[PDB]
Amino acid sequence: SKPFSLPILTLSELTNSRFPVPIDSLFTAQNNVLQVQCQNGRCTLDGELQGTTQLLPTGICAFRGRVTAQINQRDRWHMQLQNLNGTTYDPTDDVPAPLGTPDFKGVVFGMVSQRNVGNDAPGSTRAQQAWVSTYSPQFVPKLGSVNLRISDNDDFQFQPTKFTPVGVNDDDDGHPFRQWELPNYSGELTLNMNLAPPVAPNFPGEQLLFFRSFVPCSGGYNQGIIDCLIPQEWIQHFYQESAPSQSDVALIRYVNPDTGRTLFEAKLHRSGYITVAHSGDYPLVVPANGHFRFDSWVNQFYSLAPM
Amino acid sequence: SKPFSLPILTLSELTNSRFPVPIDSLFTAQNNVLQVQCQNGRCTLDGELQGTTQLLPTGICAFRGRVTAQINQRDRWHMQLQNLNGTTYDPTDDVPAPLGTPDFKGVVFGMVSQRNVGNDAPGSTRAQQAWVSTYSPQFVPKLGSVNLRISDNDDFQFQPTKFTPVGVNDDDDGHPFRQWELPNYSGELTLNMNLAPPVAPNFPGEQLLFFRSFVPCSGGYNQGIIDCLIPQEWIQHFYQESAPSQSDVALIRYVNPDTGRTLFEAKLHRSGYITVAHSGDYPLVVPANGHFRFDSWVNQFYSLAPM
Amino acid sequence: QVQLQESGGGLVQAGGSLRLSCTVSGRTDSESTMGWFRQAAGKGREFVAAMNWRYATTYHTDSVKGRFTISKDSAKNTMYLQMNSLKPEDTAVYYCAHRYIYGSLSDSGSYDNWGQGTQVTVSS
Amino acid sequence: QVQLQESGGGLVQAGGSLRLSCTVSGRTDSESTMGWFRQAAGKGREFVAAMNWRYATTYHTDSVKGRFTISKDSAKNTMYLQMNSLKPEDTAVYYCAHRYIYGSLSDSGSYDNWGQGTQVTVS
Repeated sequence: SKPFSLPILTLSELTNSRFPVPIDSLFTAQNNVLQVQCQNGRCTLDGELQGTTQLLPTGICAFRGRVTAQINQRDRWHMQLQNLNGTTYDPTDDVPAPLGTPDFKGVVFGMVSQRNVGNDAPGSTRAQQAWVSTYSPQFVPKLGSVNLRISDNDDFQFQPTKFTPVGVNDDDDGHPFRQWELPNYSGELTLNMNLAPPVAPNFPGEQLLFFRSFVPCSGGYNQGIIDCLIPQEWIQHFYQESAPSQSDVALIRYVNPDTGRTLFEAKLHRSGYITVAHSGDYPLVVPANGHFRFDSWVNQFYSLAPM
Repeated sequence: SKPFSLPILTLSELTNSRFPVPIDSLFTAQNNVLQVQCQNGRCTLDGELQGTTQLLPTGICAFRGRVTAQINQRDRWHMQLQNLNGTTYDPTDDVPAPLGTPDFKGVVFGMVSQRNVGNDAPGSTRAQQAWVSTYSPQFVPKLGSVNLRISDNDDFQFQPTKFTPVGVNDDDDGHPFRQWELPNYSGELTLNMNLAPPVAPNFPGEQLLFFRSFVPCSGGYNQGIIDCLIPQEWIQHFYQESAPSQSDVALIRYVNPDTGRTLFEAKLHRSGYITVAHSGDYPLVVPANGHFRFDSWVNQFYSLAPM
Repeated sequence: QVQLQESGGGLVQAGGSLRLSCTVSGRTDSESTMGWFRQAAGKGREFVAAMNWRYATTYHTDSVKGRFTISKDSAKNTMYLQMNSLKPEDTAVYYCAHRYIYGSLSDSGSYDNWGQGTQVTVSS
Repeated sequence: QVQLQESGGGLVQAGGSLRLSCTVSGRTDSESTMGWFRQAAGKGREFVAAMNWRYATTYHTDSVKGRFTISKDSAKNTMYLQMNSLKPEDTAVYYCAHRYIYGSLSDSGSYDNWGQGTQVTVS
């Protein structure tokens, strides 16, 4: 059948699949209590998107729709959501939330923009800084709406609106930025459904390997770390290719094209995440031109060379 | 043994290659004296990026560097530019400007963000709305810097800075948004060099075909039209495949995958643009699931079926 | 902080003309930006035009660009809106606004200070 | 409009404590946000801590989170900054600021009004 493959891309040629920024580095994490269950950046090796994952790098943590009402609370502006491609969002579809929805606890700062339609100054526009807190009790993207904190309540209308993210931050002391804690997609006291499954190493001495970005923050010292299991370009490539997976684990080798040598090897699991044989937190030291290349399908008995 | 091919992607699955937003529609333009010489979104069919074109959708109209000084002018804050991947920018490289630089006259609004390094509060961050006018006399990206208009002169430091674009507008009455007028990459009274070449129809009855987006604007009625010659995913695909061009013209067909039928055909020229047989401005009426499919290499005399 | 005050509104007939005035007092600088806005009953506040206070550089929206002209008095601390070829759809409370941010003159946002507005009523 | 004035700074030895005070007056509503900043000689203004005036919800940056505590005496109209385990790096002029926007408490920007500042020198 069609052979499986990776796109040939250096790290600075990769886009984070959980926030619309480039990858900065590879990082391997010590095993711990976290049950990694991100919903953006999820795609099997045979090309099945999962979670809230869609194809467009610009759709990640973006919202599209219509502002339809306001409330007298912090999260003032009620934004009825559409799908990012403009279609009507169906709250009964088997997804956790609209595709592109942020998959972490925290505040996402960026800008809202509007372009009127209809009878009231059609085609008139505006834009301003805004903030969306995935802690907000009005953050109910699964039900079809989120509420925006904006910076200028008097230059804003009940009109088609888009949110463009720029960075993240802790919200306050009691509500920190937790990249591995999912938001309550349906609001407070409700539980999530249709989730892509948790991810964990399952072989002695293996650790998850992440594509890491340091995304912008808006005050204080948060490093803005967002880790994705596979980068957006891999997801896009697997979707195009739809190559049948010949086993549960694709062996992949990080290679220096200038020398032709392999730097280290890793397990790329059929559900779309990577493990490496290493113990301890470690920012990987690798050359700038390095890239993964697909080697072969291996069985469960395969032991990774230590990295 | 890599054959030439297009990725399989609907319009709403395509990213504009001249502004970080999805494609909204396909548009064919009446033949003007218009010089189309855009510098983002330029790539030959065999995978040669040209102009200011880079691979990441998040890098389009983005800047990265360090703010080093302020001046007592409109464009106050001097931003010394790095390449978007962090490497030092080389003003003698054979490119018109750093890759990603905006390629139009207008104002680009967005947000600047900072993260200190060194001895002064390392790790502290901040972010705010900013504007970069490509009419500015201090818009000299080829030379290594642009100056920023920002919104809060007191919460800004001489620290590593990134610019995230959000939308565009006219700057003022005398300096409108003109997507087909290149900025002076080297400043006033200096001419551009290292440009991707201009494109235009070169066959009777043929017109350019654009992937069009309506990007956000910040006030007034500007429609926010940015047309690109090929979408960013085609560029990323051609770069991966680097299939040699067997002739100067690729015959491509727009197909409805549900019905298997061809909706219309077009010429995909070697330098990375599309013509169709049509007279008049026409936003194309096509089904939402449509996509192009490479059909064959044709020669110079090939006459397109009218569209 | 700037103190603003509009005047010149009234009940005119469609086809006529009107010049609104907006007085400016208080601290103003090189980036000071002066804008005109309008709001009809039950509608959103529409950005009309804006001008850099010091250099009188202007921006007008495409919706009014032919008929409405923002401008600055040659000596007084006063900005004007010349309004020609008035139509019933121009009926609204017209406001003037100030902003210490240059931004872009096309940007409708970040306006801090506002007058109380002056009513313009056009009728056929 | 909101008017602010800091107090309580001075010369102190490394290890001691201070309690800065920031009195507030003027129109203040539900989303009014009050923050502390500091600027050492020749360096950039550093965001330190912020609170929501109404509910006293707080954000502290990680460089001070163990040692400094923002708080509000709601009886009076006075914000505070409890500065413990002072080190020479804490030397700076401390400012308080008001912002009509909620934003996020972690957001260092869009602060409109400012007090004149009090000097804090750690020896």
